[PDB]
Amino acid sequence: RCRKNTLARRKGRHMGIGKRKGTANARMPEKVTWMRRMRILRRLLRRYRESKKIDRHMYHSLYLKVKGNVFKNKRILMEHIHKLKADKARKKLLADQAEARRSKTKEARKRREERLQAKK
Amino acid sequence: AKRTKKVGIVGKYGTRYGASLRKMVKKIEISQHAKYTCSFCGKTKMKRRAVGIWHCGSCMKTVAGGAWTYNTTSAVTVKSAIRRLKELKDQ
Amino acid sequence: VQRLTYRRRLSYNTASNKTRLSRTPGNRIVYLYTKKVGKAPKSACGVCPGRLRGVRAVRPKVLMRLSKTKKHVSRAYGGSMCAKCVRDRIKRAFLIEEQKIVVKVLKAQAQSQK
Amino acid sequence: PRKIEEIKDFLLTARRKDAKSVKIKKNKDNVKFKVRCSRYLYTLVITDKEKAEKLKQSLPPGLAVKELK
Amino acid sequence: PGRGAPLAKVVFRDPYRFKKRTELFIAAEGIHTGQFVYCGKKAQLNIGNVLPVGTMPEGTIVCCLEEKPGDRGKLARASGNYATVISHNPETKKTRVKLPSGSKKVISSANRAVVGVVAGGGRIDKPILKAGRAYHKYKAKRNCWPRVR
RNA sequence: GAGGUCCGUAGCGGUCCUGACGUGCGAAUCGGUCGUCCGACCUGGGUAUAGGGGCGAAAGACUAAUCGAACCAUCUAGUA
RNA sequence: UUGAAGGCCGAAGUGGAGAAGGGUUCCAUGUGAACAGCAGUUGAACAUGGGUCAGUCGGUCCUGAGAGAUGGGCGAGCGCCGUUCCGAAGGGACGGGCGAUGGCCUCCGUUGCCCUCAGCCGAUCGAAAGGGAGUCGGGUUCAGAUCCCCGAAUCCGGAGUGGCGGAGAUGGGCGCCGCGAGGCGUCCAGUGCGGUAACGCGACCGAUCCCGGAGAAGCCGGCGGGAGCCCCGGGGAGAGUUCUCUUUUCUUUGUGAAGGGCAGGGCGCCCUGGAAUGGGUUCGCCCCGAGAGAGGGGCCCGUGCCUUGGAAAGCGUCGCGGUUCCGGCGGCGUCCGGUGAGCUCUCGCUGGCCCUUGAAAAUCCGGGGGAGAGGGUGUAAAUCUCGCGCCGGGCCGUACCCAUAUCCGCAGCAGGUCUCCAAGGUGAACAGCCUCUGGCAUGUUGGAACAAUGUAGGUAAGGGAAGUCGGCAAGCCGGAUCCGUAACUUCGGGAUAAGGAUUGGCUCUAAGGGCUGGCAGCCGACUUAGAACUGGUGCGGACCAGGGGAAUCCGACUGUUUAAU
Ligand SMILES: [Mg+2]
Ligand SMILES: [Mg+2]
Ligand SMILES: [Mg+2]
Ligand SMILES: [Mg+2]
Ligand SMILES: [Mg+2]
Ligand SMILES: [Mg+2]
Ligand SMILES: [Mg+2]
Ligand SMILES: [Mg+2]
Ligand SMILES: [Mg+2]
Ligand SMILES: [Mg+2]
Ligand SMILES: [Mg+2]
Ligand SMILES: [Mg+2]
Ligand SMILES: [Mg+2]
Ligand SMILES: [Mg+2]
Ligand SMILES: [Mg+2]
Ligand SMILES: [Mg+2]
Ligand SMILES: [Mg+2]
Ligand SMILES: [Mg+2]
Ligand SMILES: [Mg+2]
Ligand SMILES: [Mg+2]
Ligand SMILES: [Mg+2]
Ligand SMILES: [Mg+2]
Ligand SMILES: [Mg+2]
Ligand SMILES: [Mg+2]
Ligand SMILES: [Mg+2]
Ligand SMILES: [Mg+2]
Ligand SMILES: [Mg+2]
Ligand SMILES: [Mg+2]
Ligand SMILES: [Mg+2]
Ligand SMILES: [Mg+2]
Ligand SMILES: [Mg+2]
Ligand SMILES: [Mg+2]
Ligand SMILES: [Mg+2]
Ligand SMILES: [Mg+2]
Ligand SMILES: [Mg+2]
Ligand SMILES: [Zn+2]
Ligand SMILES: [Zn+2]
Repeated sequence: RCRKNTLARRKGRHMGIGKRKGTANARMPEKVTWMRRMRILRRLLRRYRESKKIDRHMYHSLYLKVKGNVFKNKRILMEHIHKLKADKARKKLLADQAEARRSKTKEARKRREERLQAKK
Repeated sequence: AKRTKKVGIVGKYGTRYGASLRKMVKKIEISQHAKYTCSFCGKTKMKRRAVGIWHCGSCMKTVAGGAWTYNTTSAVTVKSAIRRLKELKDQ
Repeated sequence: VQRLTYRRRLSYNTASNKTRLSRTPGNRIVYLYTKKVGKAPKSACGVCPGRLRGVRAVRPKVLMRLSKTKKHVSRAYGGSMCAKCVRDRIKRAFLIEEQKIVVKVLKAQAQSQK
Repeated sequence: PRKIEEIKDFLLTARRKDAKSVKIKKNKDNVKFKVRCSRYLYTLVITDKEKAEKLKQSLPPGLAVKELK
Repeated sequence: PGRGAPLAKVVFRDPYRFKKRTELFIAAEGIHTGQFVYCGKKAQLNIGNVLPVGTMPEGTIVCCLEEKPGDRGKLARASGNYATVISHNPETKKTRVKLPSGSKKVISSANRAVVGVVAGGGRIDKPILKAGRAYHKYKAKRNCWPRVR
């Protein structure tokens, strides 16, 4: 009888407003929930940092954000990581293109100056 | 977030002992529970062990000082006056 | 479940009356009376908070049965003072003696000058 | 109790003067020789049957041997 | 327990046999561990040293004053208290001292005294907020606290 | 995650019913209802304080069912 | 009394075991005069006999708060004060010298005398909960077991000849002989080695003296690891149900102490190297040029696992015997996994609180020093905290009760009396209510009826404090979730203010994670939110569980008080 009722309760029955005596904190403590979420998010960030999906500086920044409670789940945090990676990659690509063009101009000027000096 | 308007550390006394007593104990409480910088290592690891005894967590150095402050103005003025007295005595 | 009793005539939860549970080869659970947890020696320097290393941490009267190697380490002040403070003591003694030699020779020079 | 992993040192222990008896335990996958000295019981464990029997004959003659089951 | 001032445990070396002697001083404020304190007639004048009151210059601040020579310190040894060396008198070898009660006393000029103020000052400035604090304060001293009118 | 902090178990206590009983279960108990419950907290053992004395967060309270001066023997067959 | 049936205690017990106290009440046999407020074939009654086994459980030892001698002082005096204070307060010792003795007078021992060295804080008492080396498993009685028997250990003390082994410690040079291997002679060294380091190896000399450690410590919070218990998924073995169903329900499914190894924890331990684009990291913190992150090591704990013990034993089952008197004989089996803000115990890290800082001593150990000793190259010597071997461990306590009947209260008295262990469900919960293990017989009697008056419970139409000194007493409210919350205020509170709504069953949906190789596979554990349907509107259905508001007086508050008005 007891484990028939527990199977029902695992499917979700007998757990409504009427059949609850303790507070929400008494039933599931909010400290325990917070500690679980912190361990999950810290572990994900450490796995990403050791697998090189992100670097140390980004890791530290959103580690402090996790401590500051801006992410609610695991998936929300990983999507934020994806967006940050996309933006960082685009900005890096633009910077490299611009600096390649700048280096071309600089070395062409140097080459023109040295052939002018060879003339003189 | 900011949780109290006036009362700080003395928020633990509730509505007891009187507003003036709570106010005049607040500053002493802050002073005795503050962390001070060690003059011997430069770290801020000075804790009051017991009344008059201050300890450094890094140096493991122990200093005799005030009851609620690391040192008192009476102590510092006595130290300066004694230095001047020795200077005059040895000329 | 099987809930059990003490085995001695001391029925109070004092420091000496501490027990642990063990399952016997007769498929029963009993108390065994454990020994009080010993501590490694503290350094004679009086500064380092940590314990010494290489020395067994046992209740003091058990140290009679141990051999010497399990009680000390092979170094000056072995098993009585930590390596860091040993090396600072060596350095301090040497440099102090050097400074004393320097002040003596300066005193001799001043005596010659006067 | 002590476990002896070698054979000739166990033979020395058997020839020791304090050895009162040797008892032979024959269980599946294993053969154990137990010598009762003054302070410890010494067990030699070997997994080969013909090695076990040649050791049994090689045991000293004047020491009481007892196989048990 | 029972005293506001902390105690400084100090080690000297015996000048007559191979031993080290441990002692307890009323810790002057500003002292610290690993410090060298000097004891005797002609130790220089700085915090933590002890020397006869007849040698120190007038105006000196003193703790653990010795009211008779050899008494090993009787006067001004509570947390934050001190005495002042007012004036000297070489003939008859006597010194005037101002005590923490405001009184002035004539003292033999050959008894020791610690330089500095007693540590732990400002202890009475914090209000005991409750009878529990007062109870624990007096439990470590003696059985006198819950006074009845 | 602080507090001589709140509700509330065990413990500690003893409000009201002026309930039960009142030649009682009992020379002070019983029921329901109550107060407090991390502290000036509760408690065993050891130990100190002895009668015009002790001890008392103070009611003349407690000091072996005895307390605005304990108990025992004696003066004592005290005096009326 | 036995069996069956129906109930209760309900793991903060009506269970199993101790301390104080009791003193034979313990166990067996017999009896029914007296006692057990009825009775008794029964008894804690009476009469006969039995019953308490220790090097390793405690006392004995230590000192604490304190008590108490001697010296001294006081005292008419019995005596008192006093505990380091007005004492010539030591009867010990390495060694050296002298004198004698025994033993193969070797070398030592007993000594007798002298030289030399020597702080104790005061004799002594004070804890069966403090300190304090070292024993566990199975079996055994009628009543005793860490005490008896079996088997495994371990501590302390002792040992001329040390009983043996190993260490010390056994090498180098030169010169001869030898083809060489190897050996002979001279000299000389030899109180141990390895690692950069933290440290390691089985030993690895050393006195008076000095230094240090352990013994040796508060309360509270949080987190982590390890167990035991509980829970889940399957294998067995045995029992229950089988009118229909249920690959079903219940019970059971071991390994000690002491060694060895390995996990798993902890490090304020070492080496390389040098960090701002500051980084590492916790539930919280916290850390770093006084050396972080990153690599590589070292140490401590190790109650967990494997192993010696160990399967020989235990347990569960099936079956033969002894018709018996059996530690009888046998078969078989004692398996493989997962989980957890679970509960209890324990180990560890870290933080908070103190005008509170949270014992002493016996005892043991390590270090610094270097007075000394050993042998001259060996058959080596002094010396060994190394491995085995030999002997011993005296004295007292030990039965039982421990509490609605073995104790105190005059008694089998509803009072009082210090602790340990602690299952399932519901539930926030060690609350209340029901059950299992264990226990019990309703509390110093039964039977027949169901008047009054009582004691303890309930319910009442319409009204709703008109009752009464006085809403006394009872009643209303009650849990949780979602809203919402005033005057006043010492700005902390008031506050669960006040006032509303919801709450069952069933079937679903969504969100919240690990391990392996923005994907895939395999695993999971509990929660929260939302929806449809549905019941005679019923749902915190029993249990548990705040009536509220507006003011006045007094005492700030927490706390204490006339044991029995
Ligand atoms: Mg004890
Ligand atoms: Mg070692
Ligand atoms: Mg008092
Ligand atoms: Mg409270
Ligand atoms: Mg309360
Ligand atoms: Mg009353
Ligand atoms: Mg009445
Ligand atoms: Mg009556
Ligand atoms: Mg008197
Ligand atoms: Mg009182
Ligand atoms: Mg009178
Ligand atoms: Mg019981
Ligand atoms: Mg019993
Ligand atoms: Mg009987
Ligand atoms: Mg009768
Ligand atoms: Mg006396
Ligand atoms: Mg004694
Ligand atoms: Mg004892
Ligand atoms: Mg085991
Ligand atoms: Mg590092
Ligand atoms: Mg078997
Ligand atoms: Mg040396
Ligand atoms: Mg017994
Ligand atoms: Mg009845
Ligand atoms: Mg009956
Ligand atoms: Mg009865
Ligand atoms: Mg009505
Ligand atoms: Mg009605
Ligand atoms: Mg009226
Ligand atoms: Mg009327
Ligand atoms: Mg009422
Ligand atoms: Mg109000
Ligand atoms: Mg008024
Ligand atoms: Mg009041
Ligand atoms: Mg009264
Ligand atoms: Zn510092
Ligand atoms: Zn150190």
